[PDB]
Order: sequence, then structure tokens, then C-alpha cells
Amino acid sequence: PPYTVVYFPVRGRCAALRMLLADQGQSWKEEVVTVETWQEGSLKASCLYGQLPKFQDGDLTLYQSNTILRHLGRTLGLYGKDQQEAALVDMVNDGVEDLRCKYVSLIYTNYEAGKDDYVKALPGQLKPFETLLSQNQGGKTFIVGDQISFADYNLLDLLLIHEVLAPGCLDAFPLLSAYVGRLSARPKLKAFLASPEYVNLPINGNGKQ
Amino acid sequence: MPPYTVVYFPVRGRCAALRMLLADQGQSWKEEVVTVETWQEGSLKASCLYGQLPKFQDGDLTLYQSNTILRHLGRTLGLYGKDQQEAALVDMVNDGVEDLRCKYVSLIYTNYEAGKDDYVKALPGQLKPFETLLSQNQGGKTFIVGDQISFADYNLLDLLLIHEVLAPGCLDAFPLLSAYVGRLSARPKLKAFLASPEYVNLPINGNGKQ
Ligand SMILES: CCCCCCSC[C@H](NC(=O)CC[C@H]([NH3+])C(=O)O)C(=O)NCC(=O)O
Ligand SMILES: CCCCCCSC[C@H](NC(=O)CC[C@H]([NH3+])C(=O)O)C(=O)NCC(=O)O
Repeated sequence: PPYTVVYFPVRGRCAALRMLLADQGQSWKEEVVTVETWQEGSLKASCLYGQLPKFQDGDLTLYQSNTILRHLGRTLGLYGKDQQEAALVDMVNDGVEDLRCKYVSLIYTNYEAGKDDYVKALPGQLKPFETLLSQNQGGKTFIVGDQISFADYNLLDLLLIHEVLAPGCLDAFPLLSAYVGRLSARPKLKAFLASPEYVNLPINGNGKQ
Repeated sequence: MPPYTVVYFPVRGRCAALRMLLADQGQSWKEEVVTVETWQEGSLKASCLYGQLPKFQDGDLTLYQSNTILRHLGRTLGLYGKDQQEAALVDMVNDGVEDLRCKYVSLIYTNYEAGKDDYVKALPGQLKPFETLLSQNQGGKTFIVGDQISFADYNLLDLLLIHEVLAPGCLDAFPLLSAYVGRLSARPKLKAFLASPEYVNLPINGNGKQ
């Protein structure tokens, strides 16, 4: 594999980049890190910001999940057709990251106490993405332009973990609903999503979702 | 008229890095200031994609998201490394910067009185990675990545400046970051901007805490 992913045995911040690699027909190696090996301290001290994931592309070593996504977007051509599209791809990815940050905070620090409020506020957080789709060819292709981008995989991951969190949360959004159906049916991605390496890994660290 | 417009509250906040980049690159731009009062009316907010500022216009291209604005400018002004490897390291630095900015913002706006002491205590460990990056790039003598300035240097510069206001002397434990701040603040167009009323006379954050 020109690629190595180093991470804990969870989907978490590596699900989108794994979907991207599978859908793009790329091979990669998973190096898993147990809470025991990490807890020790050795690898953590060697990680730039003391966190995972860690990714290797040949001799290039990178940290930061959005950095890995952008790198694969640049090198495999999933970053829009021109600078204008590349800017909009970024804009969608940063909006996905902002919601992902709220989700992680719910999961890891206020699950049973914050859940109902999170779900109640959910439709307002997803509307921007339905609006974006509505402005790009009636929401019949991808989030930006008419070719898939790295932001499509991150957005897809985000919508799917939110349907696990609040079943039917996309029922009120036709374009977002259809987009998930369509992307999930791309041949290589459909196979990946149905596979044990994806299905049998917990979404998060602590058993909550 | 300038092709660029920045729409934001009258604070340095998340626009300080992108204003330093435009000033340093000798670009002109227009500022459209939104008062707390205009924002409470509610109409401009309902029109923003994610309900927040900043908002930036390049010609008819309207962008939201502070890091998206930096990356767009990095692309169009040639401040994104000399090749693909360099762009990925630029991204890695910027995301590190954003992670620390997020913690800084949380402190300033939701826990300043009680969290300031723990935050300052944990700071050296949050700044070390940037000293390390500098140490690996030509002995910390040039920029954070490669040997041309990138958008990440401006964002990193702002983050280091606001942390020197929060914990004066916090960079004394970091020789490469200290010299780097002094070397960048000395660039002719940037030095002029940093000492001008339009920078100096805006508060760093919205609530009187810094
Ligand atoms: C063990 C439970 C599994 C939980 C997985 C959640 S993500 C793992 C967490 N890493 C991050 O949060 C990385 C954030 C970084 N901004 C990125 O986007 O890559 C970490 O390494 N934390 C370990 C640490 O901080 O030491
Ligand atoms: C007058 C107070 C000073 C403003 C605080 C500094 S940033 C303002 C805040 N915007 C953001 O948090 C932007 C986060 C966004 N991820 C970005 O990187 O651009 C906002 O628009 N908030 C307004 C709102 O959310 O309604």
C-alpha cells in the first residue's frame, strides 16, 4: 500500500478518509493502536500534536484528519475543477468540521444529558447542507460541481452518524436524503460500507452513538 | 474598487490573520463593519450560510469560514507551498493553529475567570509542536514551511501574538518561536499595518477579555 493509516479501533475521524480510499480503489494498510499501547506513552510522544490519526503516504507523514483529506483530494483530484470550486469544497468541509466538533463533544462529554437538546437543534445545523445542494444543479449531483470531492465523503460520513444518532433526521430534507442514497450506492463504496472492517468497528470510543 | 470585501464585527478575532496576509501582500480590500446592533436585527444572519461571520467577497464569489478564506487567498496569491508535499505540511500547521485557536476562544468567551490559570499552565505543551516544526525547517531561520511565506505563517503569527497578550513572556521558553515572531513582525508592509489605527484600535475579542 502506498498508504498507512494509524488510529484507534474506531470509525471516528478516519471513516471519511477510509470511504474515500475505498471508493477511489486505493489500497492501504491499517496500523491499529489499542488504548493500552497509547496509554503507555511512547507513540503519543512521537506524534506532532500528541494525537491520532497519523497517516503515511510513501515517505510523507501527516497528522490532522482534515489535512489527510485535503492531501488525498489534491493528489487524487477530488478538490473541484478550479480555484472557485476548490474554495467552495473547503467551505463545505469546514462546515462539516464545525458540526463534527459539536457531535464529538456530545458523545464524549454530555451524552445522556445533552442528547435531546442536540437533536432538537439538529434541523437548523443540517439546513445549510440542503441549501448548498439546492444551489448545485437542483441537488442532483455532488455537493460542489459535478464531480465527487473529498468534502462529499466527509459530509456523507457526518449524515450517516447522525442517522444513527437520530433515526429519520433526514426525512425532512429531500436533497440530503437522496444524496445519501446515491453516494451510498456507488459500487466500491457500497461494498466498503457493507464490509466487516466498517460495520464491525464502533463509531466512537466510549460505546455511545 | 478593490476585488475584496471583508464583512465582520469590529474586532480582530478570526479576521486578523487574513487582514495581515492582505496587508503584507500589498492588496487592497474594503471593510464592511457589522455592529452588534445590526446583527441582532437578524436579517444579515439569516442570509449567512452557517449563520455566522466572517463573510468575504472576491468579485462575486462569496465565502464563509475563516480558514476557507485563508486557503482561497493562499491559492490565488501563491502562498500555499511550492509543491504538493509543501501544501500538505502547510495544511497540517494551519489545522494545529485552528485547534489551539478553538481552545483560546472557548476560554475567552465561556471560562476566562476560572480557566485562565489552567490554560496558561498547559500552554507550553500546546506551543512545543510549532517550535519543533520550526526546528526541522532549516533551523528555524525562515518560515514555518519551506522557504516562502504561506497563509499558515500569518495565522500562526496571530495566534502567537494573542497568546503574548494573554500570558506575557509565554514565548520566552521558545527561542525559535520568539525569533520567528520578531522576524515576521518586521516585514515592511506588515510592520506598518500592525502599528496602524485600523489594527491597534480594534479589540482582540468581543467581550473585553484578552
Ligand atoms: C481512545 C478513545 C478513541 C477516541 C477517538 C476520538 S479521536 C482520537 C483523538 N484525536 C483527535 O481528536 C484528533 C483531532 C485532530 N484535530 C484531527 O482532526 O485529526 C486522540 O488522538 N486522542 C488521544 C489523546 O488525545 O491522547
Ligand atoms: C460581537 C462579538 C465578536 C464576534 C466573535 C468572534 S467570531 C464571531 C462568530 N463566528 C464564528 O465563530 C466563526 C467560526 C467559523 N468556523 C469560522 O472559522 O469562520 C459569530 O459569527 N457569531 C455570531 C452568531 O453566531 O450569531
